[PDB]
Amino acid sequence: LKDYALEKEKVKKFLQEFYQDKQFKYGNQLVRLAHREQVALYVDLDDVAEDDPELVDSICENARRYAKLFADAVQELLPQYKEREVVNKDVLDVYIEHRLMMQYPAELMRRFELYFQGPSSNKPRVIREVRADSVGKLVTVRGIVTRVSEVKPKMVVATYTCDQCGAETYQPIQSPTFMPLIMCPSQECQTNRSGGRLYLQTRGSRFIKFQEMKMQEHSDQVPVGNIPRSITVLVEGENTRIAQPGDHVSVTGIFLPILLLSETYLEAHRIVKMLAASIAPEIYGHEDVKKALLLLLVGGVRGNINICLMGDPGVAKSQLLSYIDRLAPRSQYTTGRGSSGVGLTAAVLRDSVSGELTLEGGALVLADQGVCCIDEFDKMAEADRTAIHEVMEQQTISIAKAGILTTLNARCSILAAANPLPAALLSRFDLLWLIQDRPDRDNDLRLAQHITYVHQHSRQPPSQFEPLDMKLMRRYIAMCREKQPMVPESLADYITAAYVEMRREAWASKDATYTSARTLLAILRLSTALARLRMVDVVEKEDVNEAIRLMEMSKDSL
Amino acid sequence: SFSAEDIAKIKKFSKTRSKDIFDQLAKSLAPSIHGHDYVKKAILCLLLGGVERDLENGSHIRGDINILLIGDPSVAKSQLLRYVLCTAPRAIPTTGRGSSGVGLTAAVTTDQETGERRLEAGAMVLADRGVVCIDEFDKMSDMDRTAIHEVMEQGRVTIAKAGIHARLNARCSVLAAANPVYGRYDQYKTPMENIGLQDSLLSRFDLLFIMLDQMDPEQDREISDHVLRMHRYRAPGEQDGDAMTQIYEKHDNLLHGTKKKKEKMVSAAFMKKYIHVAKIIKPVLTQESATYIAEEYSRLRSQDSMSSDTARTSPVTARTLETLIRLATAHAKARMSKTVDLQDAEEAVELVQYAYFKKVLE
DNA sequence: ATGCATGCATGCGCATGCATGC
DNA sequence: GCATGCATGCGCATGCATGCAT
Ligand SMILES: Nc1ncnc2c1ncn2[C@@H]1O[C@H](COP(=O)(O)OP(=O)(O)O)[C@@H](O)[C@H]1O
Ligand SMILES: Nc1ncnc2c1ncn2[C@@H]1O[C@H](COP(=O)(O)OP(=O)(O)O)[C@@H](O)[C@H]1O
Ligand SMILES: [Mg+2]
Ligand SMILES: [Mg+2]
Ligand SMILES: [Zn+2]
Repeated sequence: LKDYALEKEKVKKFLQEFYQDKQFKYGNQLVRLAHREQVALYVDLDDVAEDDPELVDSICENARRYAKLFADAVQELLPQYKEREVVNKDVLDVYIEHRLMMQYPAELMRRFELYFQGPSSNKPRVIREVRADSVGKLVTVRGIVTRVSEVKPKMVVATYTCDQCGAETYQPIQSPTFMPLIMCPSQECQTNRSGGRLYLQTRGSRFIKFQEMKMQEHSDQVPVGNIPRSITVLVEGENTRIAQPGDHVSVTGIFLPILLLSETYLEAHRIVKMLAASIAPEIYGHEDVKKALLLLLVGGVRGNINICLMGDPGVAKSQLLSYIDRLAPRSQYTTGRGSSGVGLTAAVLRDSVSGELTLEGGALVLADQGVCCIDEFDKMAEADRTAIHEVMEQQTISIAKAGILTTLNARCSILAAANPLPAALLSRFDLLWLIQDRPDRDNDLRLAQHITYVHQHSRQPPSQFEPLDMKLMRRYIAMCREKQPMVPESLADYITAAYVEMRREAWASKDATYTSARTLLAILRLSTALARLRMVDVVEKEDVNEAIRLMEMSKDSL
Repeated sequence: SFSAEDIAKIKKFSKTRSKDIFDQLAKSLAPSIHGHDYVKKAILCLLLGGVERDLENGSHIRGDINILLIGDPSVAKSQLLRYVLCTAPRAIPTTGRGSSGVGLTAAVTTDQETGERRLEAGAMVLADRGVVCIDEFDKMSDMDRTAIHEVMEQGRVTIAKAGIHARLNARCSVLAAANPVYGRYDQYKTPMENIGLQDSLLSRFDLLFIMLDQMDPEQDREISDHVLRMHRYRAPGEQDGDAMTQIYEKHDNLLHGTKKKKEKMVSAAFMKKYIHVAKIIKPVLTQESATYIAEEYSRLRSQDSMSSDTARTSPVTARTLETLIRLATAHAKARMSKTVDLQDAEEAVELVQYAYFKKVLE
């Protein structure tokens, strides 16, 4: 056992004597918190490591008590750093000022939240390995979010007004369900024995945002022959609206039970998210098949792009799709009928909190403003193909069935892989790439040497131009996507001609050709993407020439 | 479902036999089945397996092998499948129409108790790092083959139903047994007509074997001798007419024969222990074998102008090079070593030569 | 001390999705 | 190319058992 007063004093002096970062960060944070210019404060346990490390272990063992102690210490320290009144004060601030002008619960007057960030020395755990030994401790978990609930208010402190007196009664809430009061415990009513009845007030009461979310284990950490396990996380305060379904997240929190069996849950404190044509250096050749993927990732200025690759088996189309899925920030990958029907579009499901029905989207909905990858496209069902066509042409999905009447926005770019032409793919897709294989001794020897080098050294063969990591590519793409070039008026007189003659050539080759305004739109989109790659405000001729060359190369694949 | 002092026996046997280890293990695979040495070698390679490789970019390279056997009836294919089922630690039999795509692949069921959606594992999901045997493979529907394609390619299963989505590991190996479309293998017709399967499915398979019931009098005499010797056998310690660990097995007058006294078969338990120890080992490829394998792959691809009158059972793609490397790695695992040698690649090359080409009779 | 709301099957009615047979 | 057989989720009401808040 140990007295909490000494540790409270230690926390108070720590919050005031951490200049070793040169600006006094905590002084500024307290000033902003006192002037209502900041509503959240995070404490680093790595910062506490400079002080006595016993506090770190104590916090890791009894996190809630020390969180309350930190909150109390910050509340006591706030008056010292105050300099001025609130510039713009809201309804709650008006109530606080009026109450101070005229005991009150500490959380009622409090208007800030405190959270702990896990130490870097603390190794993250696994959802499967958190058990009774970790109950009440501070843990860090890495996982994937699958379900998120809507934001709703939750009571913190309830305020009651009496029928025959101006006294206000305050009731803290520490349970999922609470019993409202009836009689007035005020001293005036107690003396007079009037027996007045209390009435709840929504304005005086304090509310906080509340959210539910679910997390699952990564497929890498699953043991042999097992199935990933799920955990439930509660979100409150400013941490709300951070996590979204389909994201890989890391959450630091506390493991607590619910009432001799009990059910466990997690309370979140910190949630965090986890030439340039060098896509998949592991694959030899396909030099002209990689710039198209880069342009697809960059996108146009609707400016979406859809790409389909048809090829004989064994040319490794799937690896390119997997690399594209891994590289893109928001991406989804589909293999076939394992995610057909309900896997796409959306479905109606019960709520965890409200107890009513809400709509949860599929792969296409999750991939909104991202890139979707489809493998074995020819094997998909008719309904899925119609939905994909609707997404490609209209960018919205329309659902009208029993209990569902919705229009979902899906602004996603589709990359598809297929085996061996039907007119639908040519008329709908912007770019089709047909990959054919033929035996050549020199090319076979080169490919075999590259494959053997990859298998032996576990790394692609070195060359004059070294490739780049995924983080640098992502940052470069993010920087490139910022700008929006414009097509000059004069170049029209060029581009139109470049179109017309082309169609004339297509009219000469009556065997099998397809041209329309869609080809011109695709050329314009590719030219705009190429101009964006150069950060130029005005599209140049070289971008148009490169786009025309790429389109011709796509067309010349028989 | 390990001993202590058998490590000395394993070390002595390895350091003594070296090269003969693989031949002896292949020979003693199944005494009850006569002949089919290449099939036994391929089964031993499946038991040993390849090496899984993971790289910095997160790319995955398959390390499992797949073999498909096609032939006339009564050539002991189901017996081999049953023996593999008995010997393999995680072996699962799934016939053609016995299980559908929902049974082979994990599914999603909505729990009525809590309102949530849970995943129920399929047949292939349970058999992680194991063997799945499929008899009557021809009777299987196309959709099941499409579902199995993902597992055969990357050994993973992607599932998604609104509110839940997951990817499960399916790193397994497959044995398949199928019958010809005409019931019996027609000698005159090309293998493409007899097999009657799409090119992608055959390409995703690693090895194709064709077995024929040639009615040669000497072969028939030997087969009858072996079959009746096995049938006349009775276990020692059991009274006649009743109703119902050394490295080398004790010689038997009926199970082995008087002529076979010069050689001995390896015991089942010692074989299992040695297979496990070999599977533990992680070999490394050398530079000498890489150029040889590449040149032989180029020769195999250019053999289209040197095929003579013989036909090819399966198309030659980039996966054939990986199959060569995987078979070489398995043969290197067969004998406890550290590096890949020339004979190691030569054995795999011989296996590919035997498997890939067949003569056509007029 | 007593009557009632709830947990746990089970029938009812329905729509929806997957397979196939003419 | 489509209607139907065979699961399966959805939403609901109804009946049998029991456990205790007013
Ligand atoms: N150009 C290439 N360079 C390197 N490896 C290749 C190449 N083409 C094919 N491969 C190899 O062949 C295998 C093809 O398998 P997969 O990607 O499933 O083919 P597909 O995607 O066409 O079905 C891959 O594992 C890959 O390592
Ligand atoms: N080479 C052989 N040596 C010993 N027995 C054999 C051989 N070939 C066939 N047999 C016998 O004939 C039977 C063949 O049945 P089965 O293995 O079901 O044939 P398949 O698998 O080709 O349908 C087996 O019971 C086996 O005992
Ligand atoms: Mg593929
Ligand atoms: Mg059989
Ligand atoms: Zn009162």
